[PDB]
Amino acid sequence: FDFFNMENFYAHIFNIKCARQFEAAYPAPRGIPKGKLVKYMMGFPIIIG
Amino acid sequence: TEAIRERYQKQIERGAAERDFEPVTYGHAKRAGDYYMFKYDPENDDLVE
Amino acid sequence: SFLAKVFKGGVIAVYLSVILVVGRGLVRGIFTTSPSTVMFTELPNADHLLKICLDIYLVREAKDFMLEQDLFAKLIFLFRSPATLIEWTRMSKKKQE
Repeated sequence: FDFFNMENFYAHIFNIKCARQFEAAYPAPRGIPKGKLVKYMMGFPIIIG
Repeated sequence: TEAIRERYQKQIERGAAERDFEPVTYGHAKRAGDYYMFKYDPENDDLVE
Repeated sequence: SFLAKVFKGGVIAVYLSVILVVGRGLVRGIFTTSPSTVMFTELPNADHLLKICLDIYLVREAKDFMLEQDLFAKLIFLFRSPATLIEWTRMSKKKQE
């Protein structure tokens, strides 16, 4: 059971760190609102699905 | 109500020393919580004389 | 008689029963986030816990089970007291250093 707990902790830490790196790998102006394209390139799909 | 809201944000956030903030990548400054902006009682504000 | 029709009401029940579980559970979890799982899911810099997670395996490879057991309590305590977790996962400083 301690083995399983340790593996779960490792998976969680790995996912968090890697998500931080992927978010940091793409700079993004801190302020300008979301572009019209981006929005229709993300929101639209969801609604249809 | 928006004007009085902004100044307090400045007050304590600056009485502090911080540790370098807000690089230009949205979604990072949302995780800048700390103990220095909760050093005031929520009702201990004498707006009226 | 193409499959005739089993009580359409019952069909609708199941037809909704499925629509329910999926959204009321899976979709909810995927879109949204529990008020409890905020202290863990978002961390400014998760590079110090990964060091311990790799180091325990590294010790495990080279025997030395004493260090292997003494470094699991150190990890289990970080998920107990949120103050130490917040202190340890704070973002690093060499940039302005």
